[PDB]
Amino acid sequence: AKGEFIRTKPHVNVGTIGHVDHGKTTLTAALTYVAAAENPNVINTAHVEYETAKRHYSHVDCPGHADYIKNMITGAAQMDGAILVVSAADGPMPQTREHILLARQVGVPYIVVFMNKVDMVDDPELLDLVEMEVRDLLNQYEFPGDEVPVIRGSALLALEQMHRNPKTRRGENEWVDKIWELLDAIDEYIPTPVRDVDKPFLMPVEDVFTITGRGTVATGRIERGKVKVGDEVEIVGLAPETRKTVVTGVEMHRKTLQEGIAGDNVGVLLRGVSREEVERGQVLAKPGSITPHTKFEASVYVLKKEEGGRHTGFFSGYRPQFYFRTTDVTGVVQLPPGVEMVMPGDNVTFTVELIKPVALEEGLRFAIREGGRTVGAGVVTKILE
Amino acid sequence: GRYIGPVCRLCRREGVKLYLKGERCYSPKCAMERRPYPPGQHGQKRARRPSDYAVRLREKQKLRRIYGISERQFRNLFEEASKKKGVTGSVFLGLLESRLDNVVYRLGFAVSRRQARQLVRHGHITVNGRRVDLPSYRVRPGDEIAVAEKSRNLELIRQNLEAMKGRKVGPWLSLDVEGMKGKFLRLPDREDLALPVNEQLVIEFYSR
Amino acid sequence: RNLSALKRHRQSLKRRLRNKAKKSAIKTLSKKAIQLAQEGKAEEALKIMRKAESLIDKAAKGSTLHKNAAARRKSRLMRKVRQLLEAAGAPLIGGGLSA
Amino acid sequence: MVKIRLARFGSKHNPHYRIVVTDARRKRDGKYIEKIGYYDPRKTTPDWLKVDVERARYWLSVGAQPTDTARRLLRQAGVFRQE
Amino acid sequence: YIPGEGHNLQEHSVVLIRGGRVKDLPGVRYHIVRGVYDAAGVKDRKKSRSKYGTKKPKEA
RNA sequence: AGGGGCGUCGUUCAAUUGGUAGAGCACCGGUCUCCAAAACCGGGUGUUGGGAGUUCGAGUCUCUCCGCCCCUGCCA
RNA sequence: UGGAGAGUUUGAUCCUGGCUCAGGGUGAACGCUGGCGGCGUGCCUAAGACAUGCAAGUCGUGCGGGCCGCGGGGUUUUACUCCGUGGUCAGCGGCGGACGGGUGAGUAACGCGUGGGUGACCUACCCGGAAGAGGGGGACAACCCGGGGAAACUCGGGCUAAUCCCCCAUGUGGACCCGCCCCUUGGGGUGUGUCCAAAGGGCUUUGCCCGCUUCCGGAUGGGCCCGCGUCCCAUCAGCUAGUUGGUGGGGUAAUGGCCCACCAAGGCGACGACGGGUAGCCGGUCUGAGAGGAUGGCCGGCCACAGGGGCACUGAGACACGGGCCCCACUCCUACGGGAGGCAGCAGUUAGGAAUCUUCCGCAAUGGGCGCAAGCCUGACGGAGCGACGCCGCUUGGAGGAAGAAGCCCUUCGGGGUGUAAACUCCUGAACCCGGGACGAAACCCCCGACGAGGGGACUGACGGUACCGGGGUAAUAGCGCCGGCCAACUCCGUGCCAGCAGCCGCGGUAAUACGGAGGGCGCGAGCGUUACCCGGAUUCACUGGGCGUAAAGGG
Ligand SMILES: C/C=C\C=C\[C@@H]1O[C@](O)([C@H](CC)C(=O)NC/C=C/C=C(\C)[C@@H](OC)[C@@H](C)[C@@H]2O[C@H](/C=C/C=C/C=C(\C)C(=O)c3c(O)cc[nH]c3=O)[C@H](O)[C@@H]2O)[C@H](O)[C@H](O)C1(C)C
Ligand SMILES: Nc1nc2c(ncn2[C@@H]2O[C@H](COP(=O)(O)OP(=O)(O)O)[C@@H](O)[C@H]2O)c(=O)[nH]1
Ligand SMILES: [Zn+2]
Repeated sequence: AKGEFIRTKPHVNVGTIGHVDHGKTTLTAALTYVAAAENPNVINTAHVEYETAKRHYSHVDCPGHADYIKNMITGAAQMDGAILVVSAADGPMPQTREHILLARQVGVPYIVVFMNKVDMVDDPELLDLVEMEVRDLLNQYEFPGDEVPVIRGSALLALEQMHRNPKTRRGENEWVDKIWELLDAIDEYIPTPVRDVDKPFLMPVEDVFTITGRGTVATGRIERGKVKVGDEVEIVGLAPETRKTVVTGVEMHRKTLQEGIAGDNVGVLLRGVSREEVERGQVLAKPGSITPHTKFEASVYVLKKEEGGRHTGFFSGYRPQFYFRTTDVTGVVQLPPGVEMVMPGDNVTFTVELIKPVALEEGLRFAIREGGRTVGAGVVTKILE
Repeated sequence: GRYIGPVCRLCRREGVKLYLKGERCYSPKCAMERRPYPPGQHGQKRARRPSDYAVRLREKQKLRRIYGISERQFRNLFEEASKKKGVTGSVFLGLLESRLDNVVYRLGFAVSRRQARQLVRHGHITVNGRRVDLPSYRVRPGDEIAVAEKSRNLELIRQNLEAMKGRKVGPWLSLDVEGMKGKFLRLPDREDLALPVNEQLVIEFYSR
Repeated sequence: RNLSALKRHRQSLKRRLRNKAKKSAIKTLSKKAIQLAQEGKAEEALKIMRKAESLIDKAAKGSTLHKNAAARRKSRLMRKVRQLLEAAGAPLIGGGLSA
Repeated sequence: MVKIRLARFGSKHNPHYRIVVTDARRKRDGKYIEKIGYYDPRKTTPDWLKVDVERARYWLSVGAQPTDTARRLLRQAGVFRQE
Repeated sequence: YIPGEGHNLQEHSVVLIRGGRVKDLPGVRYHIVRGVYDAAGVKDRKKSRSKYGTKKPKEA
């Protein structure tokens, strides 16, 4: 009454971006209900899976829209690629622009644009004016815009056919065939990164559930190494002192997994751990590895106006919000003697006094935001405290 | 665990020069030999008349530091001494002596008590054949204490077994300097044990 | 989901029915007999009563009247009858009762 | 019915039984009717087993089914041996 | 009562009470354990720490 | 995780006329005193919750954080 | 074989008297700190609610079949599938699911403790003795077929087997009525009448093994009754109608108003009735010189309970934890007419809480149920896991080594202390690496002897490649409390009735062994402190062992 889970194809995390009211949140409930015909057993971000015939997928569909930045910004990192959704009717709007910029701020290599809402206002230029301004803004943002697998089709329609009867093979609807175009032109172009199973386990915590009868489960994509039932771990970051327990369950998309490794959004059931004892931001690492820290230094690079950043500079005693992993903390800033007035465009090395103990570590990278705008990036140097 | 730290410090504080080092703390500098006055930034001033308490505490810490024992261990022995028929003063000392790390010392083998422990604890010692690594082991009447085989060659067992040339043991313990044995003939006695300690004063410490 | 204790219940009902019936009988016969013991039917009284006394020890054979719960039912019968006949009757047919 | 089994005494990894005439239904280490001996499975002691003569035989002469591994000891103590 | 010198307890902090009155405060009949919940330890406290919360500082 | 509120000397309360921050106690020094109280002299003692944003300047108008109250969120 | 006191009312005293402290203890919790092992021990709160899995089954030597693999085709083929056949799925029949395991809600009561009574009774399987096991009939499942249903299941028709059911007989005997004798509450004998038994199954077959029937007795386990003992409030004083007794019935294994008719008016209470509160009781446990006081967690005995409540059925036994019915509350499924379900079983979740564990390994051992047996089932149990929660053992090094480094802190500028401590020098070698490696296990069983006694043989170990043993082998953890007095341990700075301490007395208002830090010391040590609660001290409810002229206390 659980259903096991075996691996055969290489795993890969994805997600969908775009503008609120366009397509994304709907083509996801389209791509999933499609690869469920020729494959057995298939406000808040819903992580829904769908497997093809070449690779296993995760897919993080962020609700999008403003206000939901902090919740969007997270999953952005967890994905190897993003399906930039654009509507035929409208076009490149603030969200479609905002999501792409933030899509760059948070790593994320390669982009696969999909033209949805095609089944609206037929126009020679329209369908070929959108495919233009896309690469115009994508490249205005240093993306491979001039060589991005842009597909075309209507999701709203493509799905209504599958709801009549589950099974609907290749090109038997023409519309549910354009879903096989992007779903095909996706396992292509966007490759697979280096998943090192050699580094001491460590996975950030996104959401934390309390699965009845079993205990507290901490979801999140593993960042390195591996974990199976019986392995001890540590809850580093936030809370009085770093907890230590044992993993007694590892599952891949509600179906019993065996051994998770870097690259899979796998949920882990932690041995006797109240649900208040675990929260966002914390990391599950191999015992002894990594520790909780407040003060640190970093080769922070303060952006400039022409790239969204500030344009007035801050002083020693500035309180911005840093995003190390799936979280966001705030901190005071007191840099070395002099070196005052760190206006836009600097590689200064100041010191931060976060109010919440986060899993720091020399080498680990972060970012800075303040006033709803990426003020800068960086990477920890010498961990003071 | 059994203290471990500046020991001639006690040699002093108790005012009755102790033998926790065996050699030096037996030579012209047991520390006492240069400072018969308690340690500390003070240790040498108008010692206020000791309270009836102080007196008994000190007369107890003395007798216990002599054996290195811990308070838990020490107090247990005392309690055991009581319930047993016969003067608790004697008996206590008796049992206190039947200790192994002690009978190791009360027979040569080790220069000190703190040494006689690391000895038994490291195997080197032996009872009726089979060996023991537990100090707390209480030797009975009729049990010889031999050294180990892999021991009779070590640098230490040498010198220690050397001084045994001539020197004698209490009327309650025999010894074969070569056969490295020695039988626990009988439980010692208040007398035999010429210890700088008034037991009845300690017996009284464990009252109120 | 379930157990073979059920077997034990099915039987439960059967046996229940079995002596549930044997009892009704003895009760009916016992009453019918005494109901004559005062009418004077001394002859057919000791006749029925002699029969009742049968099903009694009879049921006693199994788990019906378990034990001497029968012996009691009996004495209360051939005592209720006897003490009804001497109300002008004299023991005709030599039934259970003995003079 | 009334049996003649073993009741476990002695702490962990130090089993020491008590040969007793308990009641079939009792708990292994519950109230027994009458102890008639003990048994040491590690033999640690030149008396690893001892049993009451006239007694064992008594309870047998009144229907007391001895356990198998129990009977083994009754015998090893020569209870049935009629000479 | 709130021990040590200097606390971080505001109108909605959650503390963990224990027995112990304070002879001068007519109403105070309990003490607030330190280093448990909303109540932090005592800063710098190097002396009696077991009491007052504050963890053993590494001489560093 | 997402809505909405409150937060100003140490405190209880103002400036909804955007023009450095205003009142009573509380308290602080000066005189008296061993030290206080009282008495007479004289005092604004301010993380406008934080930090940034517009502005010639913001308690006020924009954000983003902090703590708290509240209303919904939340089974690998 | 056993008894310690101190601080605090005064300017001072003696007395009275309260408060407080030093001791011991705990299913503990909180703080700081934390290395190993052994034996213990771990929801004290919501008797709150619970996903999932497992906790009770077994017998073909009781019986008939379905079905599959197969002697070899029954007839001659694949016809009657007969039979041989070890299995397997239910069914029928039997024994066990009433014990083992959990909890303490309820209960102040013959519940428990203790000693007794039963001429007022029961007891499956187990022992010993007595006599039997002769005839016959019959049904309902399974199966076949028809039917309704979402499901859970259910209905009709018809086969058939038994150790299932029923009738007659034999009556060793037993039951019952009346009589008699003995005896004395209903027990024992006897006579007439009446009524009552039973099953065959397997072999190695006129005999054994396992059953069956009736009776007497032994065992063990129980029911009922009785004397004495069992908390607080009397600001609770009167209580009672099935009430108290009787006669006759019903009822039960059996006494009894247990229940019911009818008759009588009783029964109970300051020796505390009734009522309210609280509570499971005991062996024991902690404390105490003792007498006492407190307590009832783990272990053992008894009782009560099984979501809340009522009730029967089956049965030797239950008004039944993992059986049944019904009402209610909650969970779940539903094709909305009806369905399934109860962790106070073992693990685990959640809620509440200051707080209490792994969804483990094994039936090897012990014990249990069923079996001729093999053997099967067994979250009882034997073990492992997590938590210093407790106790016990062990470690963090032993020996050297300066009129005594540095740093730090004092200083009457000589010096003193931390300090033999270190550094440093020999040194044994926690760990760990390598090899070896258990006891717990000897019978059921096989064989000679008769499956008797006795003799011999074989399989079997979860914990474990763990304990332990040999060899190799690195110096390798320290903290916490406290230093006015009680009470072991003193000095500098800061501070200035502030900040703070505080068990009691009381410390802080500019020289503070009492605050904070520092150095120094004392206590104990993988621990050390704190809070909570019990006993002690408290002869401060005084039996042991006090008091009342004026301290509280003589009643007008
Ligand atoms: C930023 C939020 C969270 C970041 C989290 C972490 O970031 C990271 O630390 C990351 C590591 C590099 C990081 O530090 N990110 C932190 C930052 C990284 C920044 C990198 C790279 C850049 O280079 C300067 C890069 C985008 C660069 O900018 C250019 C953009 C120009 C934009 C002009 C704006 C235009 C027209 C505009 O209309 C516009 C707008 O849309 C919004 C606001 N206002 C505007 O005016 C161009 O597109 C280039 O490509 C890791 O990825 C971590 O793993 C992480 C994901 C947890
Ligand atoms: N006209 C049209 N509407 C569509 C299409 N796809 C989705 N929609 C509808 O647009 C509305 C918002 O779609 P949704 O996917 O939730 O937008 P997102 O959440 O911003 O991606 C819903 O009614 C969708 O069904 C399309 O292809 N054409
Ligand atoms: Zn010395």
